[PDB]
Amino acid sequence: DPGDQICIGYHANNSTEQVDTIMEKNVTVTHAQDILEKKHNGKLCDLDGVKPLILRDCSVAGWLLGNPMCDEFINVPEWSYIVEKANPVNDLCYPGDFNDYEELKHLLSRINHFEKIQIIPKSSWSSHEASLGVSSACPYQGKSSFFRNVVWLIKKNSTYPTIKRSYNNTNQEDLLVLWGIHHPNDAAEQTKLYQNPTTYISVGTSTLNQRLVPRIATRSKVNGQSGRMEFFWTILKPNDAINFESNGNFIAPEYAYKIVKKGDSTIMKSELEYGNCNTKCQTPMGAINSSMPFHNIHPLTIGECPKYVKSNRLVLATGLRNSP
Amino acid sequence: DPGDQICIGYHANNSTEQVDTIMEKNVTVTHAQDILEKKHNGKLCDLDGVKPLILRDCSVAGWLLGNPMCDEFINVPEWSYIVEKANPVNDLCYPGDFNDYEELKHLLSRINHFEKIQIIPKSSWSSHEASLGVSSACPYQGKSSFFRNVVWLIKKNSTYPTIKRSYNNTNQEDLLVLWGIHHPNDAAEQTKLYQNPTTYISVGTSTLNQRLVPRIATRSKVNGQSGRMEFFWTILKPNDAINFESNGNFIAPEYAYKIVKKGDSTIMKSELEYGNCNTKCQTPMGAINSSMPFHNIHPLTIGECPKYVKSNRLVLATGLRNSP
Amino acid sequence: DPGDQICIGYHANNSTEQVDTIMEKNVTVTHAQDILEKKHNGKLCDLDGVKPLILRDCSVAGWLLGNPMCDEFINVPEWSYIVEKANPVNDLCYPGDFNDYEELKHLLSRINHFEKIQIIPKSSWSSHEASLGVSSACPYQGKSSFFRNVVWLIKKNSTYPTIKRSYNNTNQEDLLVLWGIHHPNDAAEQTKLYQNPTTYISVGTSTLNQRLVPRIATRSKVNGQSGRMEFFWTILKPNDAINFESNGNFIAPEYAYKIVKKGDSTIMKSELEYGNCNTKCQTPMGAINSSMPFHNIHPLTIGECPKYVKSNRLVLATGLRNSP
Amino acid sequence: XPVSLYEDPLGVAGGMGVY
Amino acid sequence: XPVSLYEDPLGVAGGMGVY
Amino acid sequence: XPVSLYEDPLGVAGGMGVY
Amino acid sequence: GLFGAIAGFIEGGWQGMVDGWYGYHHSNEQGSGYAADKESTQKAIDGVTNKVNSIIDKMNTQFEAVGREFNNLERRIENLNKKMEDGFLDVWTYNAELLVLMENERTLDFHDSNVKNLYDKVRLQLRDNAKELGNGCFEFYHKCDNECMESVRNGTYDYPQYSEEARLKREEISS
Amino acid sequence: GLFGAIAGFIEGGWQGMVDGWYGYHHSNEQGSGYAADKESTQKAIDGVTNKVNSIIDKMNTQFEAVGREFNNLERRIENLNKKMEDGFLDVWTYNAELLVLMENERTLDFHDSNVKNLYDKVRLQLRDNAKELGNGCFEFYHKCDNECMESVRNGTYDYPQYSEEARLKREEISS
Amino acid sequence: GLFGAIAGFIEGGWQGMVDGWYGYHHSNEQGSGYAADKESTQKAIDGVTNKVNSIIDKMNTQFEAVGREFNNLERRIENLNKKMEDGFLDVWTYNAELLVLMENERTLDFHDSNVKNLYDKVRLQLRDNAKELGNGCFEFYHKCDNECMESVRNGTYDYPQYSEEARLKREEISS
Ligand SMILES: *[C@@H]1O[C@H](CO)[C@@H](O)[C@H](O)[C@H]1NC(C)=O
Ligand SMILES: *[C@@H]1O[C@H](CO)[C@@H](O)[C@H](O)[C@H]1NC(C)=O
Ligand SMILES: *[C@@H]1O[C@H](CO)[C@@H](O)[C@H](O)[C@H]1NC(C)=O
Ligand SMILES: *[C@@H]1O[C@H](CO)[C@@H](O)[C@H](O)[C@H]1NC(C)=O
Ligand SMILES: *[C@@H]1O[C@H](CO)[C@@H](O)[C@H](O)[C@H]1NC(C)=O
Ligand SMILES: *[C@@H]1O[C@H](CO)[C@@H](O)[C@H](O)[C@H]1NC(C)=O
Ligand SMILES: *[C@@H]1O[C@H](CO)[C@@H](O)[C@H](O)[C@H]1NC(C)=O
Ligand SMILES: *[C@@H]1O[C@H](CO)[C@@H](O)[C@H](O)[C@H]1NC(C)=O
Ligand SMILES: *[C@@H]1O[C@H](CO)[C@@H](O)[C@H](O)[C@H]1NC(C)=O
Repeated sequence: DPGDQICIGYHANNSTEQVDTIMEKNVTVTHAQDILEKKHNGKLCDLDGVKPLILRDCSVAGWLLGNPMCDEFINVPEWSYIVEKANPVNDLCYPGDFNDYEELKHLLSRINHFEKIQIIPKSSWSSHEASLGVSSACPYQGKSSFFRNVVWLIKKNSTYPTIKRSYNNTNQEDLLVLWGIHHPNDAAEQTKLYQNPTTYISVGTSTLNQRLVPRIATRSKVNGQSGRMEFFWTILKPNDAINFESNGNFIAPEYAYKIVKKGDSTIMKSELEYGNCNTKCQTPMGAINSSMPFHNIHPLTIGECPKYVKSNRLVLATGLRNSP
Repeated sequence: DPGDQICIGYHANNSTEQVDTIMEKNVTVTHAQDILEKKHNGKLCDLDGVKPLILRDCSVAGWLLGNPMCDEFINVPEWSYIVEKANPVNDLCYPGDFNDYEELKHLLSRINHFEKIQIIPKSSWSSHEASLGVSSACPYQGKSSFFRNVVWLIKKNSTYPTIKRSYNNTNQEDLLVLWGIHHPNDAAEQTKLYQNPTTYISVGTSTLNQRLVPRIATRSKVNGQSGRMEFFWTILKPNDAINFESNGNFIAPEYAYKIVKKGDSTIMKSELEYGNCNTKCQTPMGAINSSMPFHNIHPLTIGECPKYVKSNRLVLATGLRNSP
Repeated sequence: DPGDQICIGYHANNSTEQVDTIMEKNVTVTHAQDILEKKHNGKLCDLDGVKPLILRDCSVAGWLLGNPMCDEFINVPEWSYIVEKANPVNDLCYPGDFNDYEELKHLLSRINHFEKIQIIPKSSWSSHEASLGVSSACPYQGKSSFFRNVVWLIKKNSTYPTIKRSYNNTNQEDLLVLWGIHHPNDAAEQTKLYQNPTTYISVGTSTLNQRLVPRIATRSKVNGQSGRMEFFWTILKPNDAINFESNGNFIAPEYAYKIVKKGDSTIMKSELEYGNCNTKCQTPMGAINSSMPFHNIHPLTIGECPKYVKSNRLVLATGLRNSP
Repeated sequence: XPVSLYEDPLGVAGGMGVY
Repeated sequence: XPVSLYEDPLGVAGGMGVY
Repeated sequence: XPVSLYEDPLGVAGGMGVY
Repeated sequence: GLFGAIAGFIEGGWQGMVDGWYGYHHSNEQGSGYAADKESTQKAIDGVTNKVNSIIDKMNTQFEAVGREFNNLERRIENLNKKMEDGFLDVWTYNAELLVLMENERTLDFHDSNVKNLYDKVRLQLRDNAKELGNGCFEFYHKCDNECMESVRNGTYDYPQYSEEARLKREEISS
Repeated sequence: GLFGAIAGFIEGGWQGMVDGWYGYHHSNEQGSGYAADKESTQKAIDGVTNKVNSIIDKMNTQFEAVGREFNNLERRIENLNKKMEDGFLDVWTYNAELLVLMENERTLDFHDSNVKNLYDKVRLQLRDNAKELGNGCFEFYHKCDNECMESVRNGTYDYPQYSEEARLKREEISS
Repeated sequence: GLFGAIAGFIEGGWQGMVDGWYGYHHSNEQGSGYAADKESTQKAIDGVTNKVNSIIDKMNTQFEAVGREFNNLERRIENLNKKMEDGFLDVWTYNAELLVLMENERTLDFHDSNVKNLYDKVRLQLRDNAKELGNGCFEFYHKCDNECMESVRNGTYDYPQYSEEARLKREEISS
């Protein structure tokens, strides 16, 4: 009659977790490991305690040039990343162009802190009117204004003497210098603002050899103006010196930027705003708080992040094929 | 004596199909699936009923500027893709340069239909000779000619008054405007054609601020000419306006292009010509008519195509190792 | 009592080779195959008998322009690859810029042999002083000098007549022509060197239509000089001709380069020097002498090389799991 | 012919059990 | 609870043999 | 030595059966 | 074969079993003939179909080349563009070819193991009521009508039914 | 199952064996109960843990996207940049998804073969001292106290100890 | 081991079998010694050689880096170029390392299954003419000269030749 028995078998449980294989989908297993992070907090937070630089409605150009509507960013502290909207409304209040703009923003994505210094004081213009260069395209508190960091110089007593100003970068750090040129509408306005009919702006450093010349043309009125302002920049190295010579149309430097902290940063394109939180990984859609090796939130992240993948599901089978 | 038997076995057949594995090549199987399309019809066909734009011996520049040898393309209908030969013979009949040409062709690869409109009528030049600008480098029916869509303006009665012409894009669509400048051989020809010795061409829109100046130089004769014609273009947005000012060397716009249909298109480099067929997938070597997931015809395709791979053979084993 | 026996078993040996698997690391096997080359000879050697071009302390610009400190490379023989240091000390002795420099070095990485020819002899300047253009920034044997392959032309008897010189490439090969322009410090030096106040340099070929104009500016002194020399180049095709017109600031061509051998080459960035050896595969850190399919030395190689990978170890298991 | 022993949408057993 | 039958740092057997 | 029991071009059995 | 069944202890295939990948050939004295096992063959067709669809689906996010044009002074970025496109093409060709190789190997082993599992199933069914001939066949220690043939083909074979007639002939053969 | 054990000749799993992936259920007349085999389950947990760490480690050199900006007349290189980044993202998504599919399949087969090896181990231990019921169970031809139960669970079962009592009952059943 | 032979029911390897990956060790009273199975070992060397050549061949279309140079105002495209090249290098390093891991695992399992198939082959040859000791050995129920040793090594063993002397000793052991 039936002898003793011993049977060999395997684990089953209440598990409903499903994994996929090449030959079979939706296979229930006793044990799985989800390895895909699908959740974020929907907020722009500090990165490891350092607060980002949220530019709100101002672009990078409006920030560094000093668009009057960007006074919130007159002297920003050290940041962890920069946030800029897709189409900021406060860009070039006076219409024009920003030469080599994208290369400058690339430079930006490796700087963590600027230190603004006055290299050419607006006071020191004795032979020119340094306080008339204002416009209604750049308004501030109901009265015409202009970019705070550059000086729109005007003739003084129907005279525009030949400016020859030099600045020698005596600091220890690289110095981001910005300047500009005016393109008026006609020779009338040209003489009205600068007296001299054919003008120029020579800029020189150890590697820069530039001579701008104003281009006059009738153009469409943007923000009221048909004239244009075209801005240029360079990185003046320590012990090097920049030289400006001009007889008109000069948008002189006043403040420049000392690059005092470098490191890994980014210009993140996001419509969100500061969310008063902290994270170790930030995306333009929200911060991530996860131990998982993967995520599917956004490809552009900063911090100690999971690796991004486009999948909606990524689950490893650890246990057995689970019996019903 | 021998009891009844039952044997367990497996399928064999007449199959000669071979698959490869890591450890063994050319393994015969009872059942395989070829997944690689290796055949095409050798013809350039319509894409889902829409006929392409075959430029034959004319380049993109000769088409849009109106090289007299390109009259077949004076008013092309909506297309599915564009076809251009590797080295078209009808390009710039009058030798010169096409500024930002490759960016313009990139723009092209997303447009399906132009609509040519006359924005500056060749009639309306009362103070200049608008019908003398012809050349033997651009011949048409045995008599000197020029690009049909731009006007080579000449002095009238030893006078070239300062043109100031503006066009305001009143349409709903973007407008591709083209214009140009003449570089003559010497100051002699300069005065002979335009009277004024130092000339210019200012162009202005809401974002464009251009001032061209003719460059005189002795050059090699290409297609008979040592002078050059340099062409420029822009996309004038709706409600925006373009302004031209010139005292010579102006190759004025006559016809511009209304971008009336956008979508996915391509400039395909092919030496074939129209083959009066239809397809759902086109390559520069022939159309593909296949259900297979892969093909090895050409990397550059358009339509609902298989995925391209460089392999000469791709066969999946579905059945068993087949017995001899 | 115990009948005869036969046992089925498998090989074991003295092997200590270890391989890794997904589920287990450091598994000892009886037989393995290392497939990763980790060793090099630390020398820059000939590539298949052809010696490279070691530029030592001279850059590509100093070589082709003829920086006096680069006389070792006045007429280099056919090479297999070029070697240039990260920051050569003999570059532009007279400070300035090299237009389209990186595109020219890209052209270089497909040329194996130049043949220098005199296209405009320094003798043939009868109306200009062709032997005064020297500088202390370009010294040679304790006396001021200049780039050997271009002529810095000076006024003769307070005169600078309008040069109009043409060279027609009569050879069978493409011809690399180089020339340049001077930017002085002030109008004083401008008249002192060239007499004429407003100068120009027109350059023309079948496709080139250039007109340079000197830019005057006060700049920082580099190697003693605040003036700059800006160099330009082009590839003159056979039967085509180049035309120069100038009234000052012209750095005229003397020697040009006949492209007589093309093929696969490279500009390798290396601090090593010639090691009097031969190899079939070269890296900027040393030559490789290997039959293995992989290596981890450097990504940038030339020759018949293994495939580069970033791993520190790559071992295939061929035999069994080895018993202790 | 017009019937098969198996559900074989892709034909991985091409012809086996079709009559 | 605070002890397990197995060394399971990643929890590939989640809960099996922990008491 | 100069002979082997096996066809082993790559030496995946390094030395096994060579005399 | 990884599992030693196909071209292993079963040396060849059956051209006569035409409506199945795996199956049986019986030979009692009612007669002899082939019969396909359709549950296992349909399970295998399911697996192979899902494998084909898996490969093809995983390959629909593969790189698509784009025509781009550059002028005489943009040779660096034209070369960059060409090497970008050729690199992605080489990557996806490697992916396709290697996936095909690996999954071909695994498919052949899958069929091998299916045969082996069928054989083991009926061997475990019959136990000592049959001698294991070593070539994929079982010699019955009793007599099996065409219906206990289907009973071993459908997994409902009663060992205690013929237990002691099989033990009859087992004791007989042992002397 | 590639090895025919899980959901094969062993048809289902044991909800009652709660502290092990594989193991035994004994039933002698001292009683019956479940006991997990912890050597095999811990070996399997080692393998699965190393597999998870292997996948995650191989994925830490994967491509990281970078924001880059271009102006209205740089549409060619902006398109090039976008397709470069999207191509690398598609490549690494393919890598992750496909590695997960393949290693899931191999993990399930790994558990299957672990069960099969356990069964074969105790079958080879017991030999003809037990009848093989064909469902994962062995019916002892002798009597097995709760301690020869642990003797077959720890691999130290003495066949010649009960050799001839098993041969007793084998000769008995044969008549 | 996936197949339970190597380091499974066969616990260790033979340092004494020096001219073969798999093989036999016989012990009749003419003597005892090792003999390699060269058909199986050569089949395995074929498989492993083709695998090595397969890996190396699939890797010859791998990405090759190219030196490219950029100036101070081309930092965007220089960064793009660097990330393109490093991305392709990371991709191909992943491919190589992962293919090596996977194929190493499959090679070890391949050797395991070769051993298992050899063992099963001679077990199916001998059937009840030998007792299965459970460690890779068979104890002959008759006497096997050094030539039926080669008869079991070359697959030509006649079961009905010693059928009833084996049945002699089987009936003897059963009492
Ligand atoms: C797997 O399950 C999901 C829902 O959980 C379903 O959407 C999907 O279609 C299923 N896959 C298959 C192959 O049935
Ligand atoms: C063009 O005309 C429209 C009238 O439809 C006007 O609104 C717009 O301001 C004009 N643009 C310019 C630049 O004059
Ligand atoms: C999220 O971060 C907070 C702060 O460090 C932490 O308390 C919390 O545990 C994290 N989330 C999870 C799920 O651990
Ligand atoms: C496989 O067969 C083809 C011809 O059908 C032959 O060219 C190739 O060399 C064969 N491969 C091997 C490894 O023999
Ligand atoms: C250059 O000289 C050749 C004579 O060999 C002539 O055919 C060609 O037209 C000349 N080119 C120019 C631009 O004068
Ligand atoms: C090719 O396309 C035509 C038109 O739709 C169709 O009739 C034909 O069946 C297609 N080719 C194949 C092989 O199906
Ligand atoms: C494998 O061995 C190396 C030293 O040979 C050691 O550094 C490494 O940590 C070992 N790996 C593991 C998983 O123990
Ligand atoms: C700038 O000033 C420093 C003094 O600290 C001097 O060494 C340097 O040469 C100056 N540079 C120029 C261009 O004058
Ligand atoms: C290295 O190259 C030399 C010269 O051809 C050759 O003699 C030597 O054998 C090579 N190294 C090895 C390890 O074979």
